[PDB]
Amino acid sequence: MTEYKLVVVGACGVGKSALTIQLIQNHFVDEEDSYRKQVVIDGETSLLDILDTAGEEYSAMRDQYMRTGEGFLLVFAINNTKSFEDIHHYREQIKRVKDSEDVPMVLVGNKSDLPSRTVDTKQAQDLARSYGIPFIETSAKTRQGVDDAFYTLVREIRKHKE
Ligand SMILES: Nc1nc2c(ncn2[C@@H]2O[C@H](COP(=O)(O)OP(=O)(O)O)[C@@H](O)[C@H]2O)c(=O)[nH]1
Repeated sequence: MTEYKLVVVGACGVGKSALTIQLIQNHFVDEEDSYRKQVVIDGETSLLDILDTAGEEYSAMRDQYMRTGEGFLLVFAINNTKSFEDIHHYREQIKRVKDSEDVPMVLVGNKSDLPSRTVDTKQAQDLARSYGIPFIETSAKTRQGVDDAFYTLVREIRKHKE
């Protein structure tokens, strides 16, 4: 059974936990930072071991997951300009800890269901293009893009491993 260690990074409140809950537990409440579940992606049974982190008290565990993380979701919220601005910092942090320019990553613009938008889709597409990674628009509330975000990351890890 293939195992993938995934890390979901981004500013506080962008919906990292909400995205992961929706993926793993299939629900959303508008009111756990680690998850572990087996799913089937493209017919391959895959154990996902996931950490959600903004960069929290358990720094040692964070450093471990950053070092061993095989793929990263870089999450911002479409109604949070600062969270979009923070993405570069998170990506640079990952590249440094992993000592590599070729780390599987997906850019995720969450809260796509909300009518308040301050980050344009073109801005995000442009940034992802510069990084050479996929961009996926998501909503943890409506499930838009959720499986696609995580499964695309798993596919980016596979591309990296072979
Ligand atoms: N409308 C909407 N609210 C969301 C979405 N994702 C998260 N939230 C809400 O945003 C707030 C912060 O989410 P949370 O998962 O705790 O963010 P985290 O700090 O990145 O883990 C919560 O009130 C969530 O219900 C989304 O896609 N749409």
